Amino acid sequence: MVRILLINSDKPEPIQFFQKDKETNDSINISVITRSCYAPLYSHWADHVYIVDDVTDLTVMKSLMLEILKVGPIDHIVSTTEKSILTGGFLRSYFGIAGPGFETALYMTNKLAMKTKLKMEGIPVADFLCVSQVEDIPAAGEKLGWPIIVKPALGSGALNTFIIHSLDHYEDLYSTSGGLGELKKNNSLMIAEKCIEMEEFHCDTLYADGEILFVSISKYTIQGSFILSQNDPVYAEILELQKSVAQAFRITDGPGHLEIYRTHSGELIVGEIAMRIGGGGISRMIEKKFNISLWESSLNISVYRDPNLTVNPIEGTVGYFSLPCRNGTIKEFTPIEEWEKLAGILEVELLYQEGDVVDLARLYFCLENENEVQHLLALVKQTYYLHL
Amino acid sequence: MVRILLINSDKPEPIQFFQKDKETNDSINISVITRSCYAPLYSHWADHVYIVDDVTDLTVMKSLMLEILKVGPIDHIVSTTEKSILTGGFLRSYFGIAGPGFETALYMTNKLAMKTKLKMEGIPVADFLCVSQVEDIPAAGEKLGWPIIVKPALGSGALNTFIIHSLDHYEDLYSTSGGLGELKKNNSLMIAEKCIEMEEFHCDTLYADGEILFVSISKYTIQGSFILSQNDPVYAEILELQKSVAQAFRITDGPGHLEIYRTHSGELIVGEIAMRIGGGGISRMIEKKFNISLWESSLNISVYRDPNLTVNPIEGTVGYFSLPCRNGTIKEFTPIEEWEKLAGILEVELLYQEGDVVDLARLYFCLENENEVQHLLALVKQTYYLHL
Repeated sequence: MVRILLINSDKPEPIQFFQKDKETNDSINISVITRSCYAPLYSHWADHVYIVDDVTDLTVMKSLMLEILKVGPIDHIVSTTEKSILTGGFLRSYFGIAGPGFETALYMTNKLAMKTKLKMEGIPVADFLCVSQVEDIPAAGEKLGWPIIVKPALGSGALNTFIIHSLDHYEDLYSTSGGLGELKKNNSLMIAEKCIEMEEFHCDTLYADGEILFVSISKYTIQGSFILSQNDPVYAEILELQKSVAQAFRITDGPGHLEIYRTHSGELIVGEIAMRIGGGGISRMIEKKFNISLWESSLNISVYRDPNLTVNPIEGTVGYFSLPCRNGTIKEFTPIEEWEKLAGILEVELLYQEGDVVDLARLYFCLENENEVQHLLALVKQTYYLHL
Repeated sequence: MVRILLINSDKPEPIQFFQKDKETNDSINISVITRSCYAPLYSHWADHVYIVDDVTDLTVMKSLMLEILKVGPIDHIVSTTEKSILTGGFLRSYFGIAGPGFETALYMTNKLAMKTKLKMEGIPVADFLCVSQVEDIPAAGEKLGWPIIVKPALGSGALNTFIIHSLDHYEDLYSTSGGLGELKKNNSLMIAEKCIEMEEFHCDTLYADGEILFVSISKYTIQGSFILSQNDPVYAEILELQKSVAQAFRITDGPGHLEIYRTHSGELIVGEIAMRIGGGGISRMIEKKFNISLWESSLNISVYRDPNLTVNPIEGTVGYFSLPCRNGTIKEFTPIEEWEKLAGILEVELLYQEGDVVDLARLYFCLENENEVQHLLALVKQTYYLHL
């Protein structure tokens, strides 16, 4: 019997994969670790469902894992959420299960451990400070200069990232409730650096047995990005940087998302890496360009199966644009017909409909050259509107 | 300001080291994590003493470490106890502190992860089963043959180690109270192996920057050990086995204690390894033979100082014997003079005297050959007696 431990939230992709897998294979046993609000998503098909409110708590996870092992051993641990990456790596190493280990997972979660390893190896990285207190921000803000970026060392700073321009900006974020979000609680590690933004790139990879099965290098542009060519001058430089990070972090199997920055000097520094599949349109941008399924392939790797990576690339420069979505009662936005009129657009993906209480949509395109992209951005930027 | 986090119990060596270091250096800041019963050992000289009930609990240690960092950053973490090895490695990796990492420390604590890593590399290891329940013992006991050894996978399982000869031996350990120790709770991962009487050796090493500064290979036997010669036939293979284990576990800095078993076939298999200095007489046995201090040197390594381990070897085969100690009212034992009469003996170290409420003593010798040892061993049992 193949016992698989799945640590997922509400992401439908791994749910559909293992649900369809159980239907076609009697040997498949699915154990699920998820939140209480996600339990009905697994209750009717999964063999075992364990409810956990906080997956980050390694102590509770170890205790739970022991109880799970009593039912039977685990052959594979599948971590499809960001909060489960470090936990997944911890469980694999501690209980002798094949897959990405703790330290490898630690480098793709803890920015402090990530930046520390890269600086020791020779991989160029932006400076940083360890921040244990919001009261240490003025001290940190003066050491490298204002303004600053303050974000949690673990995970990504979704609603926990703040830009502080001055001391009196901080002291009023300190005074307002809650101007510093959950950071004021001082229960989590933080990292801080001066807001340095230039040209940004991102490299999305798929590893197996230490080798790259697939790699796509794109460039960020309302936001968006577009996939670069292998013949692009910067492609070779980013790819070798990907090689360096992979060797340093000992990457062997799984997905990867590495963000690269280019200084005005032209130096390439490493921003952040993750064991995730590219968020938003990135996953779907790749699927249109190469006609391969990142989810289907990576999940096959996670359970030690042969991934069906048959790369059939379409010609031209493929990318996507995302449209911001403000909270409230959606009254009217740009019609689908108005987008599809624009030449080069492949698909328009709405996330909301007319008359909803709340990206709003994603525009996937296919152009022949990169010059058009900055032109297309202007037209999209032009005809987009959201009234609520 | 050199901030050092010391995680120690009641071992006097690191206490004496950092207490004298603080007296001769005011820049030295000592933070201590220990149990409440060990607090007076640090309260009068250490800068900060933090009381902790369970050092193994990684979640509460992470939370505590954050509070410690608020006082100030940490330059070095010194873990001198067995329960602190994995915790220390976790804290170093998670908080970007130089020293032995999580996985490295995990391989010298978790026998399951140890045995798994060694098997993947090709390094010979005795067979084993994962035991999640004491009720799973009869299944494991029938699978490998009786008798078997059951001990916790984490730590060294002091007084949580049991020899089980039959199924009904298990059922009487199960029915009695205390007979199966703390294992009956089924709250910790356990390991199982056939109890096979074999020759065992132990290799004590000291690492720095991935290189061996010192290495000593000895042989186990009333207990004892004696240091082997570099020209000993088995010395080169055990040393080469040490290289393999170190490479697999990526050992860079700190002490090491590797136990090796030799089968009737003459095969050398890896028993156990630990990030520790050899227990009992081992440290002083080496100290008499090589005139080097494992404690003084390793502690210097832990705080990134140069140890000048200048080996001045005395001639002859040096070793020690330890004498068992029964609980009760000690009335009379073998006098020191009777020991000192025996030619070849270097020092007699008693731990108890006549009229105490409770190893009993350690006899360090210096002989020319291994044959002498078994002559001396015969002599010790002969002239040994303990009445209470």
